[PDB]
Amino acid sequence: RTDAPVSKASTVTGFGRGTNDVHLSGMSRISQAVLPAGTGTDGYVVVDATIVPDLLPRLGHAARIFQRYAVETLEFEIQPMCPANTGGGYVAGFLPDPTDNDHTFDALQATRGAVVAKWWESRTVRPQYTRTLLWTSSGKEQRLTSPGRLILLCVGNNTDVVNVSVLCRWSVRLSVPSLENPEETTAPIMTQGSLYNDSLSTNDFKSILLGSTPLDIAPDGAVFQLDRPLSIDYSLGTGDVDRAVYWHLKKFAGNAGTPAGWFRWGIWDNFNKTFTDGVAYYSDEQPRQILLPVGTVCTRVDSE
Amino acid sequence: RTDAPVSKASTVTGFGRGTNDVHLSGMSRISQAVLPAGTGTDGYVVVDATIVPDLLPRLGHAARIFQRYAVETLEFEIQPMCPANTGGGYVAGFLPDPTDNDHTFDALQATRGAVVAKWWESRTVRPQYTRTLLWTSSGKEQRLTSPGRLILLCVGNNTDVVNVSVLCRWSVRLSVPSLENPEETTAPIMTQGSLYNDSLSTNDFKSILLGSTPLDIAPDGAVFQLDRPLSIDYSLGTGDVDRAVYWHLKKFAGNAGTPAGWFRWGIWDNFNKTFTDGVAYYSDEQPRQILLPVGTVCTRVDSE
Amino acid sequence: TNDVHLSGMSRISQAVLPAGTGTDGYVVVDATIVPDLLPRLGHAARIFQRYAVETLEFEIQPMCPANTGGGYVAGFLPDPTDNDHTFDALQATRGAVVAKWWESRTVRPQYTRTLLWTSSGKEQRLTSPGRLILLCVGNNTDVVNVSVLCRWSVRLSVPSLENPEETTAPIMTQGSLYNDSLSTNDFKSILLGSTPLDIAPDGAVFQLDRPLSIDYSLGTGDVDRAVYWHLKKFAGNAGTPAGWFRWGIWDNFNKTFTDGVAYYSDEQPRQILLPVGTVCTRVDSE
Amino acid sequence: TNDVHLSGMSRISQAVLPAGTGTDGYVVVDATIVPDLLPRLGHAARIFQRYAVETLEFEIQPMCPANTGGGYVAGFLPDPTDNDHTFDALQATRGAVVAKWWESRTVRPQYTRTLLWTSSGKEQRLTSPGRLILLCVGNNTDVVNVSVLCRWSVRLSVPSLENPEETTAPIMTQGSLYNDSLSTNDFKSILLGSTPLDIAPDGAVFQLDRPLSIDYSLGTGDVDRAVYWHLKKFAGNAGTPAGWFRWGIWDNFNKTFTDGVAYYSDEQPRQILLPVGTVCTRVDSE
Ligand SMILES: [Ca+2]
Ligand SMILES: [Ca+2]
Ligand SMILES: [Ca+2]
Ligand SMILES: [Ca+2]
Repeated sequence: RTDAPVSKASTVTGFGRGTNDVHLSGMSRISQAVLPAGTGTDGYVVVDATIVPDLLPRLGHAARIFQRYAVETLEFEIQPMCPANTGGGYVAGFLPDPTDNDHTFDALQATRGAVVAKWWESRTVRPQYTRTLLWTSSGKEQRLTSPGRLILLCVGNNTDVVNVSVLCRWSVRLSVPSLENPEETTAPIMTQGSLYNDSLSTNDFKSILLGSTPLDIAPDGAVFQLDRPLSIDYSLGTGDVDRAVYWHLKKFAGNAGTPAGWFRWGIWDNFNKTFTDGVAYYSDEQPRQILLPVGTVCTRVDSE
Repeated sequence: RTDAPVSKASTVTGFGRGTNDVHLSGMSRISQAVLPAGTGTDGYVVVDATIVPDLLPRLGHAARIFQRYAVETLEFEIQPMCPANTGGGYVAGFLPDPTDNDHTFDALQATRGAVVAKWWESRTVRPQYTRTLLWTSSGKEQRLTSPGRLILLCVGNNTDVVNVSVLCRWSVRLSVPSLENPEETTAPIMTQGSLYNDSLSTNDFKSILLGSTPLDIAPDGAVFQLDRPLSIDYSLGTGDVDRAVYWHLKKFAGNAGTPAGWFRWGIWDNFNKTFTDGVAYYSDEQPRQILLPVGTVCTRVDSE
Repeated sequence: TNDVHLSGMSRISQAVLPAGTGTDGYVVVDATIVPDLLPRLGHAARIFQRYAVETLEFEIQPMCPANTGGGYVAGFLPDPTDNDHTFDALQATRGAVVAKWWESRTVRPQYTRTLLWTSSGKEQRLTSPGRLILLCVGNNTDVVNVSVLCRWSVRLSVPSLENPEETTAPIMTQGSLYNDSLSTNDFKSILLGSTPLDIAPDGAVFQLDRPLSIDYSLGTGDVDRAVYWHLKKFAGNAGTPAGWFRWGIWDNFNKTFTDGVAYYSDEQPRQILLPVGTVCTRVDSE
Repeated sequence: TNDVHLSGMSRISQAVLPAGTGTDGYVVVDATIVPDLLPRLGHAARIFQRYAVETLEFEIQPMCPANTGGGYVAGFLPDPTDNDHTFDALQATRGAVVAKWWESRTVRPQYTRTLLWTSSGKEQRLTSPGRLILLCVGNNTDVVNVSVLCRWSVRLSVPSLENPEETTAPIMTQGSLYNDSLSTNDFKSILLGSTPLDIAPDGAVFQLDRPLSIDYSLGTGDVDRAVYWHLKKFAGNAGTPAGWFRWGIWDNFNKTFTDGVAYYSDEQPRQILLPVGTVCTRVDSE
């Protein structure tokens, strides 16, 4: 027998008490290449993979529920498929800084774990990694969301086709409970090539021009966004030179003739999840202009 | 000292040995309503939520890595916010069949756990559930992907605005290791209202017409797909009656005047992730036609 | 007891992937596991309605020269419903293996181990424990003639006589058929995106669970609409390895196909005819 | 030792959400936790560069009549970077609470507990342990004047003198500014989707990390382009509760704003001016 109050009180009991930790692990292919005989000149950077949960598929999904993750174990396997008579050499190693962009044989052998071997032999690279707790959501500083990157370079000239596959065996612990939308979980990518407005087409441009191993082998229909604005020289149609400012790109698949592919600029309307295309570039007697400089950061924004 | 073979052998060691089980749990709001005074007539089905990992947000993400899940514990809390002088009553209960569509007070009280209470009191519904292992990927039979659904009905007429919130406290074990794309993890939805071709507009139609509590409170820009084809009567433009066949819809948000909203038919191009709109419906002296019958299953296909 | 245990080793399937064809990802066998596919068990199943899997292993068995230098990934996906052939999906499964084309390997899956039906039905999670997919991981240098063997043991439960056209696995489309992809009388099998359909022999007949609408004309500038439920496979060759499908009428009594009406395209609006996830049972006898 | 421990209880913020305004989801306080926001700690932080959090709890404290019958959800999100105010996001955090508007509650978060900086910097995961968001869960019947209190203890490490305009939390845009949303001289604050900006007082000045391009004309039918880096908040009222922003020039020496050029729209192609994730620091003194 209790009295009738003005208002009863809340009985929302179990709240805010979600599962906290998960250890989780597996083995994931982190890249695959195929090199035709002539290609594979000394030093050709066959692979460069920045490690982030997202790259390890199974992990990538779990990481959308917690805010931190910390690496407990990593190894990579190299496992090219090729017969004994191939006379080329590779060198792999895990660079513990995810920002480091200089890929030389010399800079890998320097890394702990680094391996060197003729194409017909497999190899295991037991690297050195942070084992501290990084973040699952991408951020401004990369040093905090990734433990480093795995690169593999050619060492001689392959006599024949090389079918390399590079597997990463991982185990990791997810620390903090939270809900992270799949847009923010993507890894940022730095260009290593200047985009001139003399090197253009009316509505697109080459992906090899940007000089980035990820953006080169990036998939189709894939909407990106940039930190730096893109300057498009358009016209009213009186011979008039006007100026347009777009922030977003769209990847189109490449060719056997054009290894890397295209990139159509435009507008990524996020409220409605759609992608408009960008205005007709006005070819003109306009002074030469770098529209996007070396080091432009491109972060994937569309639904994954 | 080993000899040089024709081909060395594979050294892909740790493969196919991923993490297998995860227990995981939390508490999630499963719906929220607000009922203005007049609304809330006896029996008004205020809530009807089919339970699936996806509905429990944190869980929904983990479920994309395993193939089965099995429920270890469930309770729901009811927790309306309203002051003591509101004189209306509700009745909640968890229907252990996810297909059961008859929502009567009588059919809830029948369920184990079911509760009855005036709006100003909170309640906990400790239900009966399968505790067997269901599947995370949606399938043809629903009985196998969901343990049932939680419905809440009005019991009198609310004198005042009712702000109910319904929280589900869950704990579940994910059984089987695998990678499931977010398109297949969505829950299917059955319409409970016939769509006549007399009740139409040139390019859209009402969402209340379908008579489905989910499709009514479904979000904006949300592309669906159907099991049954949709028959659109179009024209060549000579007074000609031609026939068109579309499989896909698009949700547009609703009004204070139109509670539920619109639905624009069309084409969901999945290769490229885009949505074209459907042709101008030809209004004509055409015999009355049910385009989509009661019980049409609508499964969400766009990126989540 | 009334239950019958049966065990054996049997070839699930055999592909030849010729020289140079095939590239990372190329699905070289995609086999939905049901007793019909397992030869000796095939006949045992025709007798009872229900089977349950006791043991399952696949032994991969590829045949090529030692210098072949390609590669494959194999594994067993437990969801006969899951329709995702990517490497990533496979590498996620238990059992999964990777090797060079000259190396046999044994995949050791995990499977339902519960009581399933012999004859096909709506929900195919009760007809099958899963499916095995084997993919290319590189480009194969040589002709490889891969023969995937399955060692199996099972328990068969209630005696029955089973119609053999019913025992077969339903095949699902992976790609949409658009109206603007139809030729006058046929279309390319590859459009449907399905390896089992692409490799189904010449003259296979399939029933669809969704209507195939064919716009046609009398030749008066007048567009009319027809409906069809059956396809006939016309074999693929070097020029068109996927082959072709003609729509038409399957007569179930006489077991004969009659080709349907010609497609007439006349300024029609864009249309989806056969959405992805269209189900295609083999109805013709084998 | 050189390190200084300091503890107190302080009001993080105070909102009034008036009668009938506010609906499930409506963010009523979104406060990025940095020492400036915590009053007494505010001054302590101006002296050292580095602080570390020892204890943190927020006590919610809403004030209304007992018959108010709305509701709120509160919680503390550990990622100053994470920009997601939904209930689902909050309910996922540790500490999270729910109550009727007349009930105080105490959120008990989990936080970084590591060594952070006092002055703002590029990566704001080193300036803050996270942010607290409190949302509506129903429609509030009455005026509620919620005052959220924080009991805190901290360790301050290296002595320093700190510029107070630098100590402030950067605010991030949640919505894009489109060119076709500009008025001649201003635009509506609500377009940027940010509660802290929407409630920033009249006359607040903000610097952007991205250029605001303004197309203008001389009045000859000739379109020209200007660039601006500063905004001034013009206070919101009942008709436009979010208020408005004028672009222009902030003079950092004289601490004065000069309004910029008028926007001229003349058959321009669709453009994104300020994409979502544009960063907006408070530069004007307080
Ligand atoms: Ca985060
Ligand atoms: Ca599945
Ligand atoms: Ca049977
Ligand atoms: Ca400082």
